[PDB]
Amino acid sequence: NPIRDIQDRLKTAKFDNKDDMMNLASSLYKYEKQLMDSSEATLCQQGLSNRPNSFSQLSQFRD
Amino acid sequence: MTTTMKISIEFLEPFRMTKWQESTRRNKNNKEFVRGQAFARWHRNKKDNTKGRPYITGTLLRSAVIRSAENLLTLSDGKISEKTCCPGKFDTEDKDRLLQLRQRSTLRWTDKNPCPDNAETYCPFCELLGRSFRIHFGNLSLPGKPDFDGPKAIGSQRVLNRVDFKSGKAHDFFKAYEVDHTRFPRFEGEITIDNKVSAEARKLLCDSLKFTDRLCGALCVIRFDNLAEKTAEQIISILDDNKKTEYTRLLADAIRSLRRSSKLVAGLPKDHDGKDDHYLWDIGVTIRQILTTSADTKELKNAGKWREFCEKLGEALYLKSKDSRSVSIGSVLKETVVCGELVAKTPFFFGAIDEDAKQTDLQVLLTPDNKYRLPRSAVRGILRRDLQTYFDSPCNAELGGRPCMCKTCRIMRGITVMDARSEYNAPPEIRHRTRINPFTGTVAEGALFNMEVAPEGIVFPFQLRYRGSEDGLPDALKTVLKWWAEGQAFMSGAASTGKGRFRMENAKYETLDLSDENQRNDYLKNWGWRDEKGLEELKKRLNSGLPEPGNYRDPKWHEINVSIEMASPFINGDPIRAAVDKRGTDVVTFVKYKAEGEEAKPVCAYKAESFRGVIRSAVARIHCECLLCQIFGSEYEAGKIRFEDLVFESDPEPVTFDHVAIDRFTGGAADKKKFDDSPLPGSPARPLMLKGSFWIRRDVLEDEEYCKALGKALADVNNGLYPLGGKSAIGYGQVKSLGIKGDDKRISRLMNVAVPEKPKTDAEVRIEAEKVYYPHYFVEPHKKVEREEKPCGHQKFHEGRLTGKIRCKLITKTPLIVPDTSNDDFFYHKSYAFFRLHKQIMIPGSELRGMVSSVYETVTNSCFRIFDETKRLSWRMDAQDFLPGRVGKHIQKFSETARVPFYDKTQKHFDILDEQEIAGEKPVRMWVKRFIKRLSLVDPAWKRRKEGIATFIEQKNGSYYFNVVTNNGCTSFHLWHKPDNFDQEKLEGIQNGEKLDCWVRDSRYQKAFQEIPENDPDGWECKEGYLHVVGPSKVEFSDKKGDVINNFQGTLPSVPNDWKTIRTNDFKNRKRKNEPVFCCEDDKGNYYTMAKYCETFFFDLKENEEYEIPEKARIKYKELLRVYNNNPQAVPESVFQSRVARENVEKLKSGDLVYFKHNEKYVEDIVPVRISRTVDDRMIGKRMSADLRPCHGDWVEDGDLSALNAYPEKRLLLRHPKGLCPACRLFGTGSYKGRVRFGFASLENDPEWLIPGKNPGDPFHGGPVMLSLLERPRPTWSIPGSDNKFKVPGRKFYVHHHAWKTIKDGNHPTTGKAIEQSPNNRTVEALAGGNSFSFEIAFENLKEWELGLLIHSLQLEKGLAHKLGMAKSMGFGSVEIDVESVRLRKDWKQWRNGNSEIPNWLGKGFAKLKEWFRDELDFIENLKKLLWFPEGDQAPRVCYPMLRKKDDPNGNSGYEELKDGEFKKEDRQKKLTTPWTPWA
RNA sequence: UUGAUGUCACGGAACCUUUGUUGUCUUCGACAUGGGUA
Ligand SMILES: [Zn+2]
Ligand SMILES: [Zn+2]
Ligand SMILES: [Zn+2]
Ligand SMILES: [Zn+2]
Repeated sequence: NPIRDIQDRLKTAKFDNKDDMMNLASSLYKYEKQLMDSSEATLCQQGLSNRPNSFSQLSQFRD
Repeated sequence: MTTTMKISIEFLEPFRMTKWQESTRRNKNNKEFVRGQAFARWHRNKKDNTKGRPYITGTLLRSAVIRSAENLLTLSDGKISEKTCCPGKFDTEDKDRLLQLRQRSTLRWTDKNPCPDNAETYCPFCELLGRSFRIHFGNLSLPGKPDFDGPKAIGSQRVLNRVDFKSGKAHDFFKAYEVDHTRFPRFEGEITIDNKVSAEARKLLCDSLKFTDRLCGALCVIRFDNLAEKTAEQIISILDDNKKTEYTRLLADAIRSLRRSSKLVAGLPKDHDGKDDHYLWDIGVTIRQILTTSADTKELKNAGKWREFCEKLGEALYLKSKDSRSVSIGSVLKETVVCGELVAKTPFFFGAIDEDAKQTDLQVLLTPDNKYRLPRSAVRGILRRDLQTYFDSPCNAELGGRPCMCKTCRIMRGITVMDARSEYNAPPEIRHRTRINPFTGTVAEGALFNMEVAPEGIVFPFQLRYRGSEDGLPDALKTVLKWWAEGQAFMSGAASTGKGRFRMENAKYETLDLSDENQRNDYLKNWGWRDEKGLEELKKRLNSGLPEPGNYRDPKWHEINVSIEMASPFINGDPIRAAVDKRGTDVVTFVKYKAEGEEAKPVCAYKAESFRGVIRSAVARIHCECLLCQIFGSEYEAGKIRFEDLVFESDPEPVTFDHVAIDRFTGGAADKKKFDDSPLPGSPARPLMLKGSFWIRRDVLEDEEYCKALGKALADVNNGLYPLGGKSAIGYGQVKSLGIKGDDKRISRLMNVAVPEKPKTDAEVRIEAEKVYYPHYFVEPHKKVEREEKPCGHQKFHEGRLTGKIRCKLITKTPLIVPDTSNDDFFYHKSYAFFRLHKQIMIPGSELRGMVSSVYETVTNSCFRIFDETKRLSWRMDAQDFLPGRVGKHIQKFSETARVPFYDKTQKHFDILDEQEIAGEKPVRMWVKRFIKRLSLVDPAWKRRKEGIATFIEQKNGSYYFNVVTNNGCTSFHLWHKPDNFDQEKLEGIQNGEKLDCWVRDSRYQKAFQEIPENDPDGWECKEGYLHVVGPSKVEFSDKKGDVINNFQGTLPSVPNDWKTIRTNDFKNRKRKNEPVFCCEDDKGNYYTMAKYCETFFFDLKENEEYEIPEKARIKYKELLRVYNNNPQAVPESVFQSRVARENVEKLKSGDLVYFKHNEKYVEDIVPVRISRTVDDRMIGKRMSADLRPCHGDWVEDGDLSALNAYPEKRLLLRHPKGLCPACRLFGTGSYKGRVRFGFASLENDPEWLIPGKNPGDPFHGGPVMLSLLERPRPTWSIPGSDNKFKVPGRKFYVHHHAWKTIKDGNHPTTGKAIEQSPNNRTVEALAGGNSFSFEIAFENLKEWELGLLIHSLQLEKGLAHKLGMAKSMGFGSVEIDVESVRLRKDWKQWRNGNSEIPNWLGKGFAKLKEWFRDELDFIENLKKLLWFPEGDQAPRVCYPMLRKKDDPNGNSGYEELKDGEFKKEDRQKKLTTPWTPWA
């Protein structure tokens, strides 16, 4: 399940650290690859918590 | 001298060409250049530039001439006329300078020594070779030597691969340029011959030139003597002017689909209600208008031009969207010819990919004239493959080296076949394919691709020539041709999906003997009958039939027939055809085209890809070198089974069915959730048929393990577990049987207690015969919702989970209505009839699915599956903090207001004021008054009671005009005073100079004018401000005479069409002369009453106070204007309407006049008029617990959410953190397939109608019945305020009663008056109680508690019932469900009966409920109370209240006086959540 | 645009792998509308 790890990365993330940036990029890439190749990880049907903060952080990252 | 000889070449086929190379690379070391030397060259004028033309080198022609000369020499005797013609020299010691060397076997006729290297005379052959320039071959260029831009102008490149016989997959390939012969057939050159050459050598040269038959890889005969880009930019700019950007790919696909005919643009689909507002074709100028203009343009009228235009439009839009041995043989030789036709029995696919066409992944091969092609390379490869299969020996050869000597190669070095093309030239069709994720049961991420396919029925010409030393054709070739004639010819690619089956028809053959002299000299004269006239002459000398081989080996593939029985609707999706078909539906079935002559023929069928996927999935779930790989192939090996499209026997025509989603809270249709689909009809009475076949190798058939796997899978498919098609959740694609013929019973061999009663109900409800109850209440949910993170996958039959069938029976307790909405004029006044299919009364499975889901979600405390989260609520104000102001970044403020008459016959402000200042653009100077003085000449002997002295002047028409110096000289003023009896009679004779006392009172009087009236010329300031004209808007129209209009004298006046020229007719209070009222007359309205005569005037404008505007206030104002604009109950005449609704204002603008309320810093709300609406700041989804909202819902928080579009992680912001609730786990969601399937219901006995029909001889049709009005549900009644204490109550449920008796009688249920026919009400055909229906439910991988709770929700208890159909508030549609049988599955072979486990399942369900909620179960009791069915000797009275009590003859209350009573805003929720609460 | 005593390139199938599928009861009652009086 990469969703929990992404949640952990996000809640701990701060954008001044290239370490944090590369860790979050790796987690998102790991989730993307698991989405492309079919596997048992696709049965995880949940989402993230703290929607406003998560939206702000994701928008800041992908932009 | 050196007399020459002109030559020419006429190409009968496309020829090949080599690309240009740099000078230094043209050497023996380069591999590609050495691989050339047999194809045509390309010229370059300048080395950097690509300009030039093709040409052919003379050395190649010299080699061909030499080869033919040797062939003739070994053939006849080696004697040209009478000379020996020595074998010649082909060896030298200096092999370093040559570029190529001979690798074939040189031929032999004599055993003598070759002639000396230097001698007196040479033989004719040695003269032909030369070795002393006796003969000089010239290069051949073209007629006239034109020039071309580059090689791509005359030809196109193509890829040619080499396969492995063991597996059937390619591993290497090479490229080449191909040039069509219809465009460049002729070449010319010359040959130089010296005078010393012998006449025998000349005759040999002539014979050899006539004998040469192939050059540059083609047959030859030798003889000697703008709007697209513009329209694309227009359409793209239009889509960008809108925000319809997601539809670009779909639009490009539809445009490319339109290429077939321009007439399809005229017959394009439109939107519902007959209006041109399609969500694709009317995005705008509009796309439809543009396509019509491009269609009717003259230059694009041409068919081919239209086709090219459409293809270029599609390409542009898709781009934007993405953005030496010397061995003898002998003199024996024969030449055998075979002719025939190769007809296509299925579609075919010859792959050929173009670099400048990216939209389609897989493309077919075509000529520059758009004709289909059958390449020589493919025919040769298939012949080689069949020969290798016949000999059962692969050829282990390699490129280069000496020639091979195996039987296949020896047979293949005698073969010649001709390239072919067809007359049919219509465009190819397109097919779409997907990949399914086996875990979730939905498509994978990004697994979509296209495929181009050619139609079936095309006929090609066929010609094959064999040259060998045998008496006739080899036995292997005879057997291969017999296989091809039978229909075992698989030529094209994609054979697994059923492409490329051809048959050979009308075969003829003849043998020629080129050993006989006369026959040889006749062959040479006629050039071998290669040209068209020679071919016709040869065809006049051909015998029919074909030979018969001795050693006949049977074919390798065996046919297996298939027949399927289907008793339900079927559909196979095709969105593009739905996007261009004229029917106007959301989903359409699949249809293919058969090529007959030059015209197509539509036919519906089932896709071979879909069938293959279904069978593969069935095989893989009950069981690299694994079985699946071995049988179905993989990416490293070819398959061993080939499917085909299945067709229907007696061609059906599609129907249409409509659907709608119901909101759980309001109980009405959810917005933007109305859709329909077009399946083929099917039913048990006249089921559908399917026919087809599939092919399988014999080796697989002779394998017991593979036959066992196939038999198991087909048995599972036969036992209703795997439906065919889509939308299986609502009873589509239910297979009933499946046959398999033509296998010798190798695969077909494997394919071959009563229920307990319900428990009684303990629920009790007290009903009194005098009170009146409400027709619906609510059920309050629980606080906790259980969610599981890992649902059960679909990849296997898990152990510990159950699978099988459930059979039920449905009974009607009250009359039922289920209409057929295809026809709305069965009997303006709409009419409907009962649902039917092939003249059989039925109920669709979607209705039953929704009905059962509504109760299951209540039993298992789950989320609100269907709910409009983004709706915003509004409420009317009632007659303080709203202050005037003007708009921008901040808003201005005013301190006070004042009224200005505009609709009375006293002021006449229209004659004076300008239009701009009426609109409020310019300032105006007006005259405000704040207080008025009211005398009473005698002492009160009032509330304030001031004092003074009056000074009489005169007495006018009655009245009393006089100046009054109050407080003994302090203040003075004039006025008019009426006679007050008991005080006025003291002064009836006036003196004109007499003074009397007076007491004055003050009253608030805030008005403004521009010229002071005649009555009050004193005490009037002059201040500046703006005006707020809104027009006549206060109006009170109704059905008939009220009370004020009843007192009107005479006929009321006419209507003015303008909003300015209205004036008052009559005052309401005639005595006091106040409350002006206006009335007017129109044709059918006849009743308008306007009670407004003053406007508003602001003043005291300030400059300091400034308040920022928020976006929340902005969106609230937008919703306010939308609510004003969309009002069904609006007054008809626009003159009686406010400005915002008359002029149709949409957005806020600067400089407008509006009221507002503010906090310390920002503004909170804005309204256009004094008494207006209030709009909630929060959406309806935020007024409920987060655990009750849908698991996969919509965005409610502040944010566009569009920045994260086109990224993967955006989907995680719309899902709950804790997973899925039980309802979404069972019934499925948008990214998870369900585990239950419902089926269509059918009536068992003969129908029983509510009203007898007009014809006694037609018992299958019933009479009509008229219903009352049916209006929308209103959330505002349940949520009567904006305060945070109000929340969503719960799920709505309707109660059971017998109000339908009054409607059947014909009277209104509430008032008892007769029902009025009108365009608004409806007429329906209804069935009576006592009828019975039967249906079936199928589940898969369910737990004990899930199955038990499902059975409970089906058959709850005795004394309870469900609600089905329409008119539920009137008592229609109470039904009861009882279970009949419960089958189960153990293995593929055994299916037991599970009727003796229902008590255990029910107990486990109750235990799970107890262990989820610790024995509270209040919602359970509430639900059981609401589902209670009244028993005998109990007739509750249930109906809605009227708007007012005067409209109710029964004397019961109405809504207006009920709001100020029991149902006030503080206890409304409590009184609505309690079931069976009386209100009268 | 060729060399000359040597050309099996008709000496080589663009081939092989992927279900247009998933989720939705043709359903239904409380208003609308801005002022007026002193
Ligand atoms: Zn010689
Ligand atoms: Zn070989
Ligand atoms: Zn495998
Ligand atoms: Zn849910």
